[PDB]
Amino acid sequence: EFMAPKVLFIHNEHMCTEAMLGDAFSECGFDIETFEVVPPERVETPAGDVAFPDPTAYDVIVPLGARWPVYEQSLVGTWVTAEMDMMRKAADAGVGILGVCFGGQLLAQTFGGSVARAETAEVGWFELDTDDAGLIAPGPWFQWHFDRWTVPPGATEIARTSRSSQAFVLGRALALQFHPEVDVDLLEGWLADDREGISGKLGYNHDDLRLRTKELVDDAAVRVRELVRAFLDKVVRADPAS
Amino acid sequence: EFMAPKVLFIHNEHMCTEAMLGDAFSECGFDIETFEVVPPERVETPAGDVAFPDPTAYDVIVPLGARWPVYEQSLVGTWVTAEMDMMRKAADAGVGILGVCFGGQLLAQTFGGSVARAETAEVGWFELDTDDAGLIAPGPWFQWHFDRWTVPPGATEIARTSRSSQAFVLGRALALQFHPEVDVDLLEGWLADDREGISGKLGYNHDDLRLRTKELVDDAAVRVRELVRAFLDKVVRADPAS
Ligand SMILES: NC(=O)CC[C@H](N)C(=O)O
Ligand SMILES: NC(=O)CC[C@H](N)C(=O)O
Repeated sequence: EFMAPKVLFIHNEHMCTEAMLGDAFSECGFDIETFEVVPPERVETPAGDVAFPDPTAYDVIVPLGARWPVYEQSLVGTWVTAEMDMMRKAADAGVGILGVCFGGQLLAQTFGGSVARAETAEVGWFELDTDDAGLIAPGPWFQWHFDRWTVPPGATEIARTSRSSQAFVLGRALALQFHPEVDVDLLEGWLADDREGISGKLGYNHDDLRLRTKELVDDAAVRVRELVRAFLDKVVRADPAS
Repeated sequence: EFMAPKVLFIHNEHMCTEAMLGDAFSECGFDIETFEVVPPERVETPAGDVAFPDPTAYDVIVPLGARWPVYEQSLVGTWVTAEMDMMRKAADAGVGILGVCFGGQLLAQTFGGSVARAETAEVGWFELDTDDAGLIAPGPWFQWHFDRWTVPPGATEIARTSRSSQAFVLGRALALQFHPEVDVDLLEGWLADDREGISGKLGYNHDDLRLRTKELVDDAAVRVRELVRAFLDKVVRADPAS
């Protein structure tokens, strides 16, 4: 029996699912599993211990985004530290890791780079400056974040904007601050829950986010597939590191 | 047959000794002992097991500062974890604990928080924002750190700056990110070994650090004594916790 490679998507929050990264991994031949960290009934009370699965059952694991601060005392005090422990165990066993937004920030904290409120948020589609366009293209990429990470020791920063570090590699781990996975329906799920932003008072508006996303669909679908393929080609091939 | 209270100063690095904290505990009537973790010949190679003393022989134990990251894998895999075990044993036994800088971070890590590299290093004298001026005064207090902690679950943050958390209480333990102990002579030992920073190229210069320290000698001497007295009054009196 031939073993297809296996990826685990870690749903840190229930509205932040794998979307086009799922398609990308499926098209690279991966079987897909998912793990729910915070169920929908805990979206306003995320704190509480959670038992993560053994990462060595997978070739790649993917912690995805979420709305809470990765440095929240009661999250670090419960399931964030358990997730950090899972990432360390996976790194050490040579599993590949692709972290997105909150998940990239979690990787930074795991390996000793702190995360904090950013001086200037990024909400919308943005280009970035990259050192390796063959791995992290200039984009544009969709962003929705108010925290930024400090690149951890031993990591190499690959890409950035003026406002935030955007991608780093550490061994077979790649952390991303942007959402390469976002398509029209995933965005709509976020827009419908953005209570305080529907009025436009936070420097953006839903209509313009929706429209820019509509325009960039075909382009963004190609980029996420190239991103995943390059991640498999270049990062999972590195020696493991921590 | 009188039994004076006993305090153990844990010298994590040979240049970070108790200085004015020793004087303040002595004036509060304490007999003083010290324990060397990393001897001078290991300053560049700190990794390696160390057998720590029994904390229950003391009324207060005080882990002091050090230049290495408390999350360094080879230190966690040796004596940093043994120190964390000593702290947990102390806390459970009702021993008081005062952690300074590296020592305060070690407490954060012991009790389930996190420690990581900060965005903005804090080097010099700074005021802090406090919730209880009778425990942690605004200061100013001397800082020299590149890492910052997340407050461990169950602990209460007392003070902070915009850049980092500065003090928390957990049971009979008080963790500090700043150096209440530093005097002119202690600082001179640090400046003499600050090889990368003498040229002024790291955002500070030794001349201004020394001048500000000299100006504040008398006020700082009063503050560290008041801090120790309040620690004894309000933290050591607390119910033990971990
Ligand atoms: N797209 C989202 O809903 C994530 C946004 C959220 N503010 C974050 O931490 O990234
Ligand atoms: N606690 C400290 O950081 C003292 C100074 C610092 N260890 C140095 O590099 O000299």
